[PDB]
Amino acid sequence: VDPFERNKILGRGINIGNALEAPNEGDWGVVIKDEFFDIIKEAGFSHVRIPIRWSTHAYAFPPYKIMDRFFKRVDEVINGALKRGLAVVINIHHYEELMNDPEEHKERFLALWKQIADRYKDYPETLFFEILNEPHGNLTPEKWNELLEEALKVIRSIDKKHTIIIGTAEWGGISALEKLSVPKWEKNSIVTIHYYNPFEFTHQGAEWVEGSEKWLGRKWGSPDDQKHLIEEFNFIEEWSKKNKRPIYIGEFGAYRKADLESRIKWTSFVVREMEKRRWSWAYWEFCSGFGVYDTLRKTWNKDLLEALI
Ligand code: NI
Ligand code: NI
Ligand code: NI
Ligand code: NI
Ligand code: NI
Repeated sequence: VDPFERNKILGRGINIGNALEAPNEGDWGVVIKDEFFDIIKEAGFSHVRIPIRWSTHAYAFPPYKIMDRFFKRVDEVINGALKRGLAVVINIHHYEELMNDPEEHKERFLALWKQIADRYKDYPETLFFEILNEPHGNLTPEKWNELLEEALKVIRSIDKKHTIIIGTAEWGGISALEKLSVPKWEKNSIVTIHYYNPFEFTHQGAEWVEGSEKWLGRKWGSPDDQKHLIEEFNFIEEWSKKNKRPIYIGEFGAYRKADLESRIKWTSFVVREMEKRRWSWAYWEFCSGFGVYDTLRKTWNKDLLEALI
């Protein structure tokens, strides 16, 4: 299998967030309606990324069994998307104890991946396995290198067909990319990066971010703006060429509080620069605080959808 061809198949996408990665689906404002897949496919997207919180739906002690009821729900989400001809990225996302206590939670994490790989091993090749969303905290770059290799071994003992998606430590951005090590023996993986630069721009006024109001009225689109973003993407590209790993920008987006123009400029510029590099990508996110589709009103944000598609 050619991971670069798989990365093309992945192509352009959107996160369905604040859904299955909450403690329970619906706790953070989104429930994944089957209808979403028609809406997303009709808009021109190639895939969906489904953040999933397995840790709150599995037993705490060995054999760490994932609940039947939750597996059936995930089946339903995956198959709903596949049915529209969309590719699907599933992950483990918000395993909070793992980030803080990797030494204890490694065993449970790997048992989760054994179960997941086993259940979906015969699913279409348009399903992608993303090991872990944004490794951070006590799960350092070195420890992530250790964990991801063990995850690869566990998954590969079960499934050698599906493409695996591997993120970076220190919250999944470009800072820890140079530290990232993918075993040479693994030949069907895509590296994922989450891009929100400039952070002060994209997160201006972000309520969950400390002192973010200091950045309100921040604009983007200037020409140093463009030089810098191009430079940061050149770094990613270079690493990609040197290591021969395809790239997936699994998350990117600018908060609402950002002005709609600069928002448009930033979004359309990021998109065009990613597509120059043949990178797959997923906008964060479908319908929440960074949402481009209002689910109550059933309307797309036309300006932003145009920037994306
Ligand atoms: Ni349950
Ligand atoms: Ni060391
Ligand atoms: Ni963020
Ligand atoms: Ni500042
Ligand atoms: Ni307009």
